[PDB]
Amino acid sequence: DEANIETHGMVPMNRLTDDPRWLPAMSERVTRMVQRDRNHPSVIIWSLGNESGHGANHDALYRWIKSVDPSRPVQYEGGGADTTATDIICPMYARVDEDQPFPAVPKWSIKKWLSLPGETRPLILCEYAHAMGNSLGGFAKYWQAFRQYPRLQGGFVWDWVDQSLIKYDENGNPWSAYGGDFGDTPNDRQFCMNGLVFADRTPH
Amino acid sequence: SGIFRDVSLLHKPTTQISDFHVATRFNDDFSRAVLEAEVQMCGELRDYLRVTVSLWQGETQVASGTAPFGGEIIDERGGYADRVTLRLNVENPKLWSAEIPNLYRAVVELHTADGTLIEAEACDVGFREVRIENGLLLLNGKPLLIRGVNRHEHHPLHGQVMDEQTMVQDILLMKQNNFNAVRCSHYPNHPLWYTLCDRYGLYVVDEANIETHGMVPMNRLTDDPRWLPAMSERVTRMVQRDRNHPSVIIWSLGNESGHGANHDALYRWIKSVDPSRPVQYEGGGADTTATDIICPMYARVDEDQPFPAVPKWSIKKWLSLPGETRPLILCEYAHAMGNSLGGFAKYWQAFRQYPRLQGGFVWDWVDQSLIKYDENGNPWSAYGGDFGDTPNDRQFCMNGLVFADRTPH
Ligand code: NA
Ligand code: NA
Ligand code: NA
Ligand code: NA
Repeated sequence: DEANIETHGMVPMNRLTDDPRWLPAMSERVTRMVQRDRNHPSVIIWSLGNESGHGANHDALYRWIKSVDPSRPVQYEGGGADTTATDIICPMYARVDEDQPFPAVPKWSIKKWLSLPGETRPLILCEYAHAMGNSLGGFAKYWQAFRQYPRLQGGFVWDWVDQSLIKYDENGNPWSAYGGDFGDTPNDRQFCMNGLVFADRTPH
Repeated sequence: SGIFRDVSLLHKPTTQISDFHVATRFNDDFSRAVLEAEVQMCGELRDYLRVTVSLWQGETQVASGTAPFGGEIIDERGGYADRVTLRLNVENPKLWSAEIPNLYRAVVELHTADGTLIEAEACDVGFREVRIENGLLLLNGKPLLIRGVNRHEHHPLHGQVMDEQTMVQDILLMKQNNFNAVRCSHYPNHPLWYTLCDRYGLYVVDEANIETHGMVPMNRLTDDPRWLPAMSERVTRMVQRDRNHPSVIIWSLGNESGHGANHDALYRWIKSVDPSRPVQYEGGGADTTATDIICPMYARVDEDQPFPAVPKWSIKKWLSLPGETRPLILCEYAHAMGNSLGGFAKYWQAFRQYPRLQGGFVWDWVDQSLIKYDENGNPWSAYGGDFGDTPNDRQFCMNGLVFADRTPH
């Protein structure tokens, strides 16, 4: 269960989440979610949101949840996937064997990440195996590693269904549309279609 | 068998230096060190006796301390009237490593207040700190990458007798071939080897002479209290002899002797006595309570070998097993028997990629072949069974990176 907080277009990403003036607004996004959903057995883990860097607001909220509901781990991937605001190493698109050593927020190979000095948490990818189009190449490599390494406990494929929308041609027939097809600009074209199934649920 | 190492006579005074230990501790950035030397005497105590410990950098004395005998109070019955500890401050010390084997000379003088020397003892001192922190083996605060090899004391003509020439040849070839460490497989070596490793610069794993591989199960003796005494001497006497060598960075409890409670007791004895070096031991699964470093033999890079009780996990996976945090350095890997070393690059790639994979010791340096002569007087390389020995394990003794005569494979 994840809080409705994403500030991906900010520069740097944590501009708002490190800002106390934004603490109240963020706080309601997390607290009201917990108050509403805390009795559902299916929710096993709380998430602080997505792609909003790592800011002090996050640390505050992570502690708030730990305090009010000790029954579920709290995870958050911003700021490098392994910050003080996450009980689980939960990267997005980290590779099996290959490191992607970006400055500040590297994406280590998952096998290596578990054993960096001092690291002891479990690792479950919050997003992996980007299913956009003709994709999922190398999926088996992830599964082989999840099964061999105890602390590699899986992940969440990105993602279930294509975000295509139906439009009608001059003759009224339907067709699958994406970014920019409504006159929207700027837009990100087909990047909105990354699922394992088409928008009508037919499988890819 | 036989008298295979030197025999000497040593004449000491009745009032003498009977032991001395040199320790070097540092500040946070190694810019300052304290050299502490505990000195013990045998003989008649006299108020006029003194001990001076002097530290030299080449022909320059850099520090010194002098004191009468008489240790600090240690318990309800007092202190050691027959010991003294000297503490020397050393600024900006030149640090020892296998890359730059900087050494100083410590001279320990037993003398009188008024200047007469009774006797002196001495050692080369390498200022270096060995510690494990956060899961990494650090030397002077930096994590090591062990390019090691296991080396037995073997000569095709002389058997197990070692000589300076051969030892020097081996160190030169090792260094020339980018090795930076050696494991004394599997017993303390001839004394001179330590002095050469200190001076030429190689990291050394000093191993006690205990191997009980042939017992069933392997720890039958090492788990038995009745053998604790014999075992203990093998470890304690090694430490007593080699503790002041800077090249020695890690102590090992022996080899292929399973994991017995005797190991645990001895591990703790070393940790108490010499907190300056980690203790390792591979027996019983390579990651027991008797080892500070996970130190498997022949574990593979990516492939698991899930043997009951004593599995050999892929080294990458071993590191991250639930609750594991230790560094991993293979005590033996890359079995160099005949046409071998296939897959060697796979190891290196892993070691470079994973901080906690800090290298290993190849098995092994030199082929244990022996020279024989045919009807004509022409020599040839012999192996097990070639001396009428049986049962025997044939060519199992030739696993080196070099032939017995030091020619490379
Ligand atoms: Na797993
Ligand atoms: Na997308
Ligand atoms: Na490494
Ligand atoms: Na052998």
